[PDB]
Amino acid sequence: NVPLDLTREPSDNLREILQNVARLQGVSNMRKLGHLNNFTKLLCDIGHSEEKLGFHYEDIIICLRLALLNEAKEVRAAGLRALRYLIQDSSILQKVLKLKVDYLIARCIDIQQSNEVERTQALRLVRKMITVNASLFPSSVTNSLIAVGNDGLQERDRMVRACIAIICELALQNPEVVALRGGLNTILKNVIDCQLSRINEALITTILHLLNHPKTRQYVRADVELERILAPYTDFHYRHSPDTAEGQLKEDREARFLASKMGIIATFRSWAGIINLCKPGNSGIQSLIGVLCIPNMEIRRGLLEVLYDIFRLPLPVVTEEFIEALLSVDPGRFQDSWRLSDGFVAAEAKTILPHRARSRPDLMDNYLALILSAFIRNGLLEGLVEVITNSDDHISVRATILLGELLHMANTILPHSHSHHLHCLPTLMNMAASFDIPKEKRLRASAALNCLKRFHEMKKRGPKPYSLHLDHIIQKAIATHQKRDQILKDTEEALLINLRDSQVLQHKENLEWNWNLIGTILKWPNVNLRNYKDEQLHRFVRRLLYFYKPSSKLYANLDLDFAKAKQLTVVGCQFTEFLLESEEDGQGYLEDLVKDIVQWLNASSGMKPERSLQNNGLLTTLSQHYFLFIGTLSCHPHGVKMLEKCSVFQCLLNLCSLKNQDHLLKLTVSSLDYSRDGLARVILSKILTAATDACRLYATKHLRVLLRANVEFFNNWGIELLVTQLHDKNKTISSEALDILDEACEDKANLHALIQMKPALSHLGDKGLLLLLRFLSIPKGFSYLNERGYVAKQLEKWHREYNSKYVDLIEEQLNEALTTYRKPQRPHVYLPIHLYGQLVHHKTGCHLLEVQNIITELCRNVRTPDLDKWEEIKKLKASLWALGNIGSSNWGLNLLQEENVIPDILKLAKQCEVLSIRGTCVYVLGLIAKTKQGCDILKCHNWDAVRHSRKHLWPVVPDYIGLALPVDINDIFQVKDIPYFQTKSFHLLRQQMSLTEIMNTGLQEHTDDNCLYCVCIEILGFQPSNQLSMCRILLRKEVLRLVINLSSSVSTKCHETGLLTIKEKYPQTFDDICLYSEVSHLLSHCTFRLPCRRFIQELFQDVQFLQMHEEAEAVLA
Amino acid sequence: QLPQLTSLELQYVSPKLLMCRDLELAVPGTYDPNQPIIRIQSIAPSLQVITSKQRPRKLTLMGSNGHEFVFL
Amino acid sequence: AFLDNPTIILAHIRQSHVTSDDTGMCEMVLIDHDVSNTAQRLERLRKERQNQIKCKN
Ligand SMILES: Nc1ncnc2c1ncn2[C@@H]1O[C@H](COP(=O)(O)OP(=O)(O)OP(O)(O)=S)[C@@H](O)[C@H]1O
Ligand SMILES: [Zn+2]
Repeated sequence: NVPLDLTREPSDNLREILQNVARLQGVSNMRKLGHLNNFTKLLCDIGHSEEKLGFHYEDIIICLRLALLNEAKEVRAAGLRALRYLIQDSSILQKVLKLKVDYLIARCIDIQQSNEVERTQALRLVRKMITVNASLFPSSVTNSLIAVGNDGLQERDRMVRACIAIICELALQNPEVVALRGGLNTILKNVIDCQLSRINEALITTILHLLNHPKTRQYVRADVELERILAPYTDFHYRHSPDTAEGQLKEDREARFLASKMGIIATFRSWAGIINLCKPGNSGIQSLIGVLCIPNMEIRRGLLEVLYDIFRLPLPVVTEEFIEALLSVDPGRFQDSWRLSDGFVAAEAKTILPHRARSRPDLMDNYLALILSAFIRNGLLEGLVEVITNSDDHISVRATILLGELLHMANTILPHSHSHHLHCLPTLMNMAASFDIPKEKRLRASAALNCLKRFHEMKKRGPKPYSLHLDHIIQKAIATHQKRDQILKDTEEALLINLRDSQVLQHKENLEWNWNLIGTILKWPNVNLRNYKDEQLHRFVRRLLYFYKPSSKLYANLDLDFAKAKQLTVVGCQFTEFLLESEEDGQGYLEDLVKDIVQWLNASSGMKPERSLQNNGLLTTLSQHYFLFIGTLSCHPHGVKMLEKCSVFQCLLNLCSLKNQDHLLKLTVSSLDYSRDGLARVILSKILTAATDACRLYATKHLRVLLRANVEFFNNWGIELLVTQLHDKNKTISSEALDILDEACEDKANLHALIQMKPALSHLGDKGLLLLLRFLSIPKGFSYLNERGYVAKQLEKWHREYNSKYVDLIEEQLNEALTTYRKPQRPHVYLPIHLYGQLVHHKTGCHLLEVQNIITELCRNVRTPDLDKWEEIKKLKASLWALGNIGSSNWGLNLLQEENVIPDILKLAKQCEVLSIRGTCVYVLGLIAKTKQGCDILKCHNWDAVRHSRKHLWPVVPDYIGLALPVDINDIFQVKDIPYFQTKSFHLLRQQMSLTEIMNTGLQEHTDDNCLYCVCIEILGFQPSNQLSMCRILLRKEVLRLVINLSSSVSTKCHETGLLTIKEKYPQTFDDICLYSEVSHLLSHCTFRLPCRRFIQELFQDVQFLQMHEEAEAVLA
Repeated sequence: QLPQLTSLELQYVSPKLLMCRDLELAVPGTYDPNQPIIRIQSIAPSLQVITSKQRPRKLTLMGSNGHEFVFL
Repeated sequence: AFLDNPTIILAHIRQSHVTSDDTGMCEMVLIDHDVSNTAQRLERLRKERQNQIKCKN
């Protein structure tokens, strides 16, 4: 409007707020809002202080709360924004809160008067109010936010989620003011109509956080609040909203099912949900299993999706036959990431080949074992058997596959006492063998047991290579592993019969030949064109050569997804190795074939000026398989000689440098053989050092295919290539190579190879430091790092800082795994490397750790917990993880049993109050049981563990994987009960008297405080309120009893029409501010619905309030 | 959710009624001291609710002589 | 999982409500810098009451 900014601040701000008051006449709203902008700029550049502003805070509050009452939305938004910049400490907020400005803020929230910019500043102001001091938040804005978020979805309000977010932010710092007005019920009923997964889990996390700490656990009821979310499943006819559109009744039901499913699978990822849902009483998990045993084919088919998504198992296809849904849960099934464009061989080898770690704890197995034991304890297997027998076929197939997956998980991640009597299945075998029941139940039980045996055979088969490159890689690795440590003749007759029936020599028409017979002639042992010199065999191999050459354009033109596409490629590979099987007679065909191959590849790569572009022919036809021939030419020692007789390796070396085609480098890097030293490793090193960044990343990622497949002598060159890749310019390639090295150092022969070529892993992030800490696990390398002053430098660093950062690391990994947090299918949550775990291994750093006396303060911290704040809980988590990593070997239990701290952790795992550390203790006791002595110690305290490693799939019942579980799972589910925080005249006259006949103060709870006007007459010297025009006192109590009766929501129409007739007959009874303050105080203490609350707040809209304005202008000037 | 109620399963409503399978009680409404008594053998595990303002159920017991006794 | 300390829970709430809201409002409301139908009813009842009261009861 007219800013100067160079004057006396007292004169300026006095004319500023005087023009804000404006005497309710002769001042426009535009100059007032520009003045409010000038005021907030002046408060921005000059700091708020009562001496340099020239006025007390109170007058600024009185002349800023008048800006909320003007009819223009812009001046109201400007007043709210200027009030937000004033609240900076607790005293200003207390002075703002003493006179009832919160009534005006709660008024400006709930009007929805086409203002989405004016309601944003109010929410920002109350977020600032929660931020400054949340223990002084008023009940007015709390009731306003609860009324908006409780009945906002039906009224199409667009501020619903923005209000529920503020309610959830308020419930973390001041839970009593939210639980008193019923905000937790609003949160809990708002997770059942929210299809968005992240918002649903963010809403359920606050409810599960109040149930964690006892001081907040006193604000939640026992079995009626949290168990509401499994009410769409337990109640067959569930009606969430009382008044909804009857046209949408099925889509609403599916929305309730989806939101309740997301809430159920989001409470089972938190420890406060696992413990509170599996309590030993009449819990909420037994009501979930009990409704599964009831033949209702709508709830029963929907609970199986929840059971499939809890245990992280893949869903089968919806069919009626077991053999079709068994094929869809095959772990080696084709996926869209395995295509050549996205993830050709490396992403497939990640899935089908197993991880190199056989003794890492893998905390996902700990969590799944705890969940499976808690579900089996409440009788899930009997319910699954009852669903298998007495149901439809569509549900019986899905329940049979679920029972097969659970029975396979039982003999893998559960301890022996938990899982030695599960595979008998008494309730199903006694039904399959009883000839007294009707025969249908017996036969379907026998069919179910046959399908379970078939699923067990499918599980013990394993994943198979879908592709033909990875198949050749695994076959070559198995062949060299067999070859490192150590049939019929059919001379001329049967060979001639087989080549006669093969139909190759009869007619030259392709796709009509008998390719099984061709494969049998080419793969028979002693026919190799070197001992059987017959002209018919030469004709046969010449016809096959002319078919397989790309220049003839016969094999290179058939497209992908062909009927017989893999068979022709397999026959081609065994044919081009059969040609090499005669090394002195098989040159004239093999040289011609490889010359035609390199001619085609030079023509298609871009080494010619004709087109230099044939990516549309390689990517969709079988002509991309000509690398595989080079692959099966590259394994044999006589193969590399023949391959170098032609210009093949130099051709790939020139292919490495180009920039336009990235698929050809993917094809040649996954086909060649790197078993022996030669020119094949030079091409791999050239792709790894100087190529396109995407091809460089894929070549760095293709070392898992050479690591997990157990290619021999990997520690010689693969470690060298990884160390060379660590110095790359790109960051993702270096981080990926760091991850490959962190996986590869799980073998001692690879860690010894890495230590012998000392790298620089300190200039990278925390992953490089965690990889370098693995050097301490063996004496050769610990003794190397100890001389340069590194272990003593890391000891105090991990003592002061990195003990409480390791817990952040493992919690971040678990949250990224199974809570969908994403800090800015089942994964493998492998345990990070702890220095205390590496020092103990070799008995020298064990003594180096013992002389520092770090275990004593750790046991003192575990024995003396505070359990009140949130920093000491973090310190206790750090100490528990440190003790669990110390007790991971035999040299750690020796110095850990001298203080006797294992019973302390065992008692903390079942008698603690906070449940997050009660789960942390379970993980730590699992990590303790990685040795035989640890499991023997835990057995005396009635805690079983798994005694097998991850080496064999089926180990004979008599280093380990870290997993320990109590013998009775209900021991850690005991919670000591906390009582709820609640257990600790004219109304009779108006029934028989009408309003007109009684026509021929009324404020009940009105005092000096809690009034909009009467608070100021004492502190700031406001003049007392005037005498208004017994004629008005009765209308006051009449409108008060009407707005009281409007709270029950029984018959709202009569009361609103009565209020409308009162406003029509007497438009001046809604002008006294001492009545508006009373009805605002009544709104601040009752449960009004949102349209009723909006109507009540809008009744007092077109009011003047002249007297407070003029006396504020009088008290100012 | 009251017009939606049209059938009742005994596993969901009252699980002690369908697990009887034999009783010493007589079938209600039929007992005379000059005749051999009919004992309650079984109870059907599904009831059908009649669409009315009071919703009367349709219980059907099964006596020891192989005859069904339908009640309301 | 471990979502128990109030800082991670607050960060999860803010990023979940900001990123996954179709309607705008939240990314304006959750900025981390600070870290008339009754009028229609009354006018209708006014015009109805004007014509209504014309007889003796
Ligand atoms: N689709 C085909 N498949 C195999 N051979 C083909 C095909 N089309 C044409 N031919 C010809 O057949 C030749 C190979 O046949 P040979 O090994 O010479 O046996 P052959 O019976 O002596 O053949 P000809 O035609 O009688 S001399 C190929 O090099 C082409 O000349
Ligand atoms: Zn007053």
